[PDB]
Amino acid sequence: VDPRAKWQPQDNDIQACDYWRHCSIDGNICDCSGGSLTNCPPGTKLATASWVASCYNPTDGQSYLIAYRDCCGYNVSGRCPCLNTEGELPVYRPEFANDIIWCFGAEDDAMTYHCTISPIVGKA
Repeated sequence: VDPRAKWQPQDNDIQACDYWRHCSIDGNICDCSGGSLTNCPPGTKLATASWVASCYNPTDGQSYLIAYRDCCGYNVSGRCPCLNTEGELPVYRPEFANDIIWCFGAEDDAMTYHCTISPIVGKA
């Protein structure tokens, strides 16, 4: 609803695109395909790389630094797709660029995009 409106995080449903940690998610939530909010689904490869974002936790009024690591080596799940860009910068500032495939580091050289986790990597 109003794709152009200010972002408004919630903290009650991790499979929804307005869940507070997915502020900078691009792709699909791992929770919808066998993974978890922070673990990869069976069979996929955990990347070492990621893009970061600092997202507001409406519940505690704090901000944490989210490391969007991709689970790879699989075709896109197709379930629960999102594209949030809270503070996303251009490609020439990768640490904060979300169109890049952050699969670097996955075992076996997996570079195909399956889903993305939203683990907290630290405040603020």
